[PDB]
Amino acid sequence: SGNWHCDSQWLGDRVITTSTRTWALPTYNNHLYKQISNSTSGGSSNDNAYFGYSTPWGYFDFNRFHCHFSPRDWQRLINNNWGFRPKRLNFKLFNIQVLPYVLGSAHEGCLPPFPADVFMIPQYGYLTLFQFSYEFENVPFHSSYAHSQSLDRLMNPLIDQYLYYLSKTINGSGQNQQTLKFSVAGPSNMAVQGRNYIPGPSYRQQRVSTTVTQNNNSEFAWPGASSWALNGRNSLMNPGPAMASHKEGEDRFFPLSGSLIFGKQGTGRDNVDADKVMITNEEEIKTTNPVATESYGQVATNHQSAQAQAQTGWVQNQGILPGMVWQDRDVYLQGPIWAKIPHTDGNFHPSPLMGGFGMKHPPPQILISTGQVSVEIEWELQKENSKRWNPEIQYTSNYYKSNNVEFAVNTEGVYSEPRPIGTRYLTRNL
Amino acid sequence: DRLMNPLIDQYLYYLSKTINGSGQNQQTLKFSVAGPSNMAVQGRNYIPGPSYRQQNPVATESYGQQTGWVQNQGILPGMVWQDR
Amino acid sequence: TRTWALPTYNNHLYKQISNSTSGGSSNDNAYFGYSTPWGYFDFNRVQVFTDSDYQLPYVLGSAHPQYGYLTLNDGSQAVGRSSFYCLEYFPSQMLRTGNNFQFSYEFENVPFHSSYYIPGPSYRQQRVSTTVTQNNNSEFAWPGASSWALNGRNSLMNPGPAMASLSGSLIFGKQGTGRDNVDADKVMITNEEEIKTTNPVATESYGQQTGWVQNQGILPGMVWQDRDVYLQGPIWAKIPHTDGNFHPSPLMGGFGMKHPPPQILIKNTPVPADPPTAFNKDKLNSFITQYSTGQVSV
Amino acid sequence: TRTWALPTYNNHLYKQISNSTSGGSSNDNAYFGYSTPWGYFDFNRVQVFTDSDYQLPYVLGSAHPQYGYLTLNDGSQAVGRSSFYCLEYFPSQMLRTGNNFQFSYEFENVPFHSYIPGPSYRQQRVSTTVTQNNNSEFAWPGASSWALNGRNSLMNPGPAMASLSGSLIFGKQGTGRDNVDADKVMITNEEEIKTTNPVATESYGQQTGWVQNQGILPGMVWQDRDVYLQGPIWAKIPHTDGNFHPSPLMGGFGMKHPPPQILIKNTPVPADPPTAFNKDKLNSFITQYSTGQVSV
Amino acid sequence: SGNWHCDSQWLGDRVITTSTRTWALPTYNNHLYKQISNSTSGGSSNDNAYFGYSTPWGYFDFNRFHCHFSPRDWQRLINNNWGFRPKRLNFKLFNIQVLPYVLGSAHEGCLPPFPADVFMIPQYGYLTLFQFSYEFENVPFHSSYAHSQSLDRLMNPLIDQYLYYLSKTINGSGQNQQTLKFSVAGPSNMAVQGRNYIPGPSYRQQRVSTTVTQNNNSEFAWPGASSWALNGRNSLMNPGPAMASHKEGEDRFFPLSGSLIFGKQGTGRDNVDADKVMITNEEEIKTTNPVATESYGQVATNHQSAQAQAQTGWVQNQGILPGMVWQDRDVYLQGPIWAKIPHTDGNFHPSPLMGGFGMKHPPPQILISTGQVSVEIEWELQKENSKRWNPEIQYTSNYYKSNNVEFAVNTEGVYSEPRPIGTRYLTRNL
Amino acid sequence: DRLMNPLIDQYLYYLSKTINGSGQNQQTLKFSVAGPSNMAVQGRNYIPGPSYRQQNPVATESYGQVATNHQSAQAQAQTGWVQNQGILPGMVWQDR
Amino acid sequence: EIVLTQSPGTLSLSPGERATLSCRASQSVRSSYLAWYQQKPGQAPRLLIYGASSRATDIPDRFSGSGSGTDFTLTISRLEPEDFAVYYCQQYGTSPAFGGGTKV
Amino acid sequence: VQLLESGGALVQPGGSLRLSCAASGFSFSNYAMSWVRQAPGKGLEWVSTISASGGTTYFADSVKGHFTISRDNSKNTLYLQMDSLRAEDTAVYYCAKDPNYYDLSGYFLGGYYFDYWGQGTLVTVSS
Repeated sequence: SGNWHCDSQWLGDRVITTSTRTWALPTYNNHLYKQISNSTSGGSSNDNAYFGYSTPWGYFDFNRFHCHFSPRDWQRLINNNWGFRPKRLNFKLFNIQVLPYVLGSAHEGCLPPFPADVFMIPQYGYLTLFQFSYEFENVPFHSSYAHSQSLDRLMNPLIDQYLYYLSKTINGSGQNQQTLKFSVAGPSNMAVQGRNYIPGPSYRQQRVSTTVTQNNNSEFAWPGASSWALNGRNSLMNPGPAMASHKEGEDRFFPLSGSLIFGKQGTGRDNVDADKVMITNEEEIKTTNPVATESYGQVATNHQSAQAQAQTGWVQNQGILPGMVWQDRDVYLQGPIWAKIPHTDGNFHPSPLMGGFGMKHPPPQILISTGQVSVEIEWELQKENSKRWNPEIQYTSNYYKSNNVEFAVNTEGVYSEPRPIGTRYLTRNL
Repeated sequence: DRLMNPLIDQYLYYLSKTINGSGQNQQTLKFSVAGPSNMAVQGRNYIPGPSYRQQNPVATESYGQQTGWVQNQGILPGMVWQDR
Repeated sequence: TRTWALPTYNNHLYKQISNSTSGGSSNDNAYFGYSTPWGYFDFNRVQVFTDSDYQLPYVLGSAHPQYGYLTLNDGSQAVGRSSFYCLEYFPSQMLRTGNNFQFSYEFENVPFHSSYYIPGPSYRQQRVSTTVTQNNNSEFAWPGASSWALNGRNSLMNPGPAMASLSGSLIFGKQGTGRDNVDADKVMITNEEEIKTTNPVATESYGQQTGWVQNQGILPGMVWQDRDVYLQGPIWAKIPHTDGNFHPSPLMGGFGMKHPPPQILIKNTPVPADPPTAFNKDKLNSFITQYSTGQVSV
Repeated sequence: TRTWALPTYNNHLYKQISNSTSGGSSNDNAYFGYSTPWGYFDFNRVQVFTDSDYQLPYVLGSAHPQYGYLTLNDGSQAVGRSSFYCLEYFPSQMLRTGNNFQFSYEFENVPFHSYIPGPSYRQQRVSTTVTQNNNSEFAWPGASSWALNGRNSLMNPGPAMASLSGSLIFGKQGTGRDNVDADKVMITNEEEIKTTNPVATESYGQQTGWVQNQGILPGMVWQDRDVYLQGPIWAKIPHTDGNFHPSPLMGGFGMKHPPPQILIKNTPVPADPPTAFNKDKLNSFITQYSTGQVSV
Repeated sequence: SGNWHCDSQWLGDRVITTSTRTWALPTYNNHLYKQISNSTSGGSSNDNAYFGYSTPWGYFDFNRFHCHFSPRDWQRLINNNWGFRPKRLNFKLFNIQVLPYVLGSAHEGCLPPFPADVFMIPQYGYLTLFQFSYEFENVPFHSSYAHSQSLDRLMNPLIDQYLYYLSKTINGSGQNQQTLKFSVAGPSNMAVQGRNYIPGPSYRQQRVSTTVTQNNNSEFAWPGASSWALNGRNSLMNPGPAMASHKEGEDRFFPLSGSLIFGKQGTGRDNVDADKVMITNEEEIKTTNPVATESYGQVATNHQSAQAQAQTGWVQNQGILPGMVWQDRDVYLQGPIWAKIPHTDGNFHPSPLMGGFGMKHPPPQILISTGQVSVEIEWELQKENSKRWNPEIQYTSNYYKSNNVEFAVNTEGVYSEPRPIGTRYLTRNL
Repeated sequence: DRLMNPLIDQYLYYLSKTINGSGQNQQTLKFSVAGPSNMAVQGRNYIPGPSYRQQNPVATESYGQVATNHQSAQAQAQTGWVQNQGILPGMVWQDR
Repeated sequence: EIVLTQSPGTLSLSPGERATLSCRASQSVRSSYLAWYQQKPGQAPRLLIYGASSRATDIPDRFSGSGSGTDFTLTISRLEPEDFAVYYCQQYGTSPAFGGGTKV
Repeated sequence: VQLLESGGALVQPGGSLRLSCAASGFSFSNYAMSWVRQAPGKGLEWVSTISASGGTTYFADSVKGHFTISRDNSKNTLYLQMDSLRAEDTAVYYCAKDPNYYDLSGYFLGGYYFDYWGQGTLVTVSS
């Protein structure tokens, strides 16, 4: 009743990707609906407290990127373009042989990345207190580029400002030495200059190093983690606001709950070693976003007087101020594409925290032996216009010999992706 | 925070263990799959609105979190809230 | 209208400038960048081209001549993501003595600057009195300063959020004022007090066992007023190109614009001296000394 | 017209293969590549698609079923340049027991198969009388070869010359596979062409010296190699900056766009899956094969 | 009388490159035509004997690639394309302020790589025994790709051939053990299979180790070089027929003359060390070409008999044989673009040996105080349709911090090109 | 082989000097610009046509030399005379 | 091979003084590149000079060296408490080799 | 750049062990890597060098035949195996880095000064 479509067309400013998979749908709960909560499983903490139902219905989830892109098509995308976003959607279900929106939570059960895999359908479920086509509502382009400037260095290095700053509050050593001295902000001191715009908000994380001897000898996974409390339940802050993962030059440190982590092929469920997982970093956004493990800045905590020194305090979390600018979180070959913006009277910058496109009307859920699925998304591209003289950083395969080819199959036929791949390589001016 | 599918695992991992056990020089990093068994540590795309404590988030509860408590929060990208 | 005098900068050479070139010694002030033979026109208070694609680094919003820019750095060094722009690689117009140049620009739509629910945001500043004795007798200029950290570097918060009256005010010089350590009567310290009704005082806590709120991000129900514009102050700014921003109006006052008036880049075309007459591979370092002047009406 | 029997290969799975998986071989014999579940139709002597863009590796001109391709190697290991092709990643037409599939192909123009003599690369002479041969193992040691990237490969059949390794050898019906005597195999000879071509085992020409090999010279005329009822028909021309006299050396018609490959496999139908969701791929399949009719 | 045009324009399958430079032309030979010969320079050797004239005229030369391509535009060309070639040429000479074809010998005097650099027009000469537009004649696309398959491995690894080969010539040890055995050619032994196409031509080179202590303690620069004698004079073979510089996985060795060697910025004219000059290795062509330093193969030298063993000699140089395929030499950002084909009765594969596009009607010589020059070439592109699943090898600039960003000015204002850059990154099947 | 401009240097280098000389264990690689001073060593795009020795290159002359071995510490670089040379890509020739 | 010999043995430093040192190498075929290292005990070494006359990246202007042929030198000025230590001259023209070292 | 050494343990004479240098903070495949030893009674001594691709490996005559150096680009680690150790092999073995970047365009010119130095593991051969 249908054909198999597995190719992509790169036409002008658009990409058309068409994936097709073989699936299997069992019967869940023996055709039954069943109430489920934690009290069945013992629910030791109120943080894990949940209530909901499980339905025999299945659903098809294509939401991750590597569903729609091959490792070469992903490279072809990220090296050549400053932005992309989905336009249209096509879903087909054929060769049959015998509501709460859950698609925005980065669940497993999506169509396999490698077309020769046959995937099993995830059972539908929710918690509480044939073909069709789709039209993506207009979203801003994802910014697949890294800034070639920093927010604080925007200035012209050769010229003084016409603003003044207070250089000296005293003449020197002694009693009654107070004075007011003002200097011109200029090239020699760039730290004190006045600036029009400031970096994005920060909500602090805790810093963990890949070298275990530098970490503290105590258990702080849950205790020392950032969180947001809702009605007596403490939700871990994951991944949280978009912030740089680490300062320049420190690659061994990462925010505790602040990064998106993936498993390598064949990685177990619980308590795997750090060599089994692929931690991701947001170092690209360091120019306009504060480091996740650093304070936003300092403030004055008092009034100074003849008897009182100037006192300061650290800002651990800073909300939005007028004038801030920030980068959203990067998208990865394995990451989510869209989310559904929670329906509410208000929201701010709905772009989702795990990355991708916030949509009030995302691709709808598909509720549903064996058969074939073929899903097709259309993509719109924003080309790279830059005048940069020297060559860019590109995503590349490695030249050297190896036992196995990366993003291919080994001797037993297992397909794996060696590392996470971001979209930000080309650069722009800040 | 409950918007998840209770039957399915995330493909995302969280740091579950910083030490093997009691002792000296026991540091380690162990990661586990965040999923239905522990729903507190899962990744989420949206967070509740701002709060300025009174003597959506609760009026008498801190917004969140060595750590220290957040007694007031301004707007952050990704928030959702209900009006009055 | 004015009359401009444009000299020949850096021997018609692009040159790498960095932190170590200026003497370095400080990490917060470290930088890496370039200086160009091209000059530019700034009214924001022979070859010519304007950047109408906004492809060059935009220096006209820093409240500052010779054109230079800064790029990414680690220490005084250069990470691979650092960009080098050669302004020769733009098309430009070449003007002999009788030739002229002009262009017209259309400002993108911005609201009128105002010249007249809970109060708006605050990020506190230190209170400094003009009377020297009223201030504490100790060096508190940097220790007591309001700063924001980026990539491990601490920049002063200046002028900062818009508030009514240390670093939270625009400071101008009086005619004939020195460049270093000038007294308090040689500089004009502006006051924003007109906005004191809707906005919190810069040196005061936003609000409140209770505890003090020394900075408050935006809340639903906040009204605020921006920073006033001055006859000696800035006009506009270029809104950085990012995924998101809030209230793009620049912190020094004026009209934030994502496509503001384009930079105007200019230089004197080099004229070489006598060639050696025996063929050489090298580039020509011998230039006939030259400079130009002319008229500009904005 | 024939009737085909196509089984499931590799259990619907792609297998990296190398000399090491084959026992390790030696240097000249090293290889790296992949084997595919797909089969193919080779007349050159259910899912289906033809590759008209020649985007897959072309195995049909090797004078050889299961499809698999070789890529670059340093050894039993792969280098960065080596590429991996998923045959599932083309669009293909899925035929049930009643569906039909057809495509038309237009051959590109090629020459009809038919001053000093042509080029030569000398071959060792072997007599069919074993007593005229030397009492030593000279099969490989005395064989004309060429080296590429450090690996030796026998020159076979080589440039066209008039009758060791320079002649096609066909097996008689039911011939034994290994170490079979001469009367078990059919050894062809090219001696028809001795008018325009030099003797394969003789020197080309000529104090003086014997010229063992001679490249192309202006003023040469030559005949290509003969074609057979058992021999191949066409061979693909490697896409390259340059080539000379592209006609293949085993005989037939060289083509830049030869007849396409036709790839076929049995669509995997899984066995009974588990009753709770398992994110792992399904390795349990119903044993299956298909059959049908071939016409060209 | 002219404006300043420098940019590039990427539209569809074509590229428009625009380069504008400043020139200075001194008066040469003082308005005279002087005779020059080896004897005027002393004429030390037979091979260097020459005779000809020198003319007062200067000429504009833009044969090298880096004239027309910025290092970013070159990266944008080589990573995204399988081929390119020029179409149309446009020249303008303005803002003036007061035959034998020599352009194809890789001479100096072309426009500077960096647009802010001013150059000296070279002096024309020859040896013996304002605006205009130009149209490039039809040439084949330069092949900017590396084969992902080797000439000998084109076979299907899973299936035997129906051809048979001679496995054993004796039964075992003893007297009168002669026999003739025939194994079938199979994947177990791939060396012996019959093949349709054979590797390209070879003219052998001497390999020099970059580690000097492994080299012979004697002067072999000239005495051990490959050469070709024309009319009694012996000319060095440089760079020669296109052959792989070294075998797979050998970085230390290079062919003596078999490469193009570029000097780094500021390199001395005579006796500079190995670190000073950049040597280029054509190892991407190993798949279809013999290694420059290895023999082509062996040939039988005699007729075996009862009392005579089969004997084989080495083939040092091989001509053309029917069934050969090969790759032409690669082109570089510092390399020449075209070369004029010598007007002759006949030639084989006219493509020049230093790389680039051989043309019978190349861009004509422009014979010619200071001024401006703007040259515009139209380039045609060939996109990749590759189905490769795993990502390609891309040209990338290294991310790690360095004193100077590559392909840019230093503190003293000198533009430099840090490494030779080939065109072959993307891959194809063989 | 004279198609060059005699007044200008090439941007290409050749290996001029392998050993310092007059000593034991003297070994180096020195590179010089290919230029008008030594014109035998310059890189050229076209080579002379084919030859078959008799008792365009001269008919009584060997086409050139090749390397017949691999040099090493214990092995001197050896050459051999090319008596006949078939076509190579890049050859030009005049007919009779 | 190549034998390297540090000419000065040792001397001890009180801050503020300065002195220079050198090494001679048998044969000294290639002189363009030689490297000087300075080692603090109980921890990995650190680079100083690279090439006959080129100063290192994180090293103060006062560190310098010169030489060609057999003789090479290390010429340092403004020499302060941190600098009393061993000096290693490496000739990497051939396979790498160190001198015995000079501990100033 | 972080170079880390593993496998340094006491070994009786005639017994071997395998050191490994796990590196990060640089590409690591584009740079040659060396081992250099310091005996407690002496200074620094160079042992062996391996190129970025692993094509070229050379040794000191002192360590010749007892030592072999290899690297695995995929795993970002540098290996030095010491076989049939003698008592004269006891030292801190430091993992050192080459300054020169390596591509398939270009060659290996040999060893140069040692850019960066890990924290050397200490092997003692005694009984």
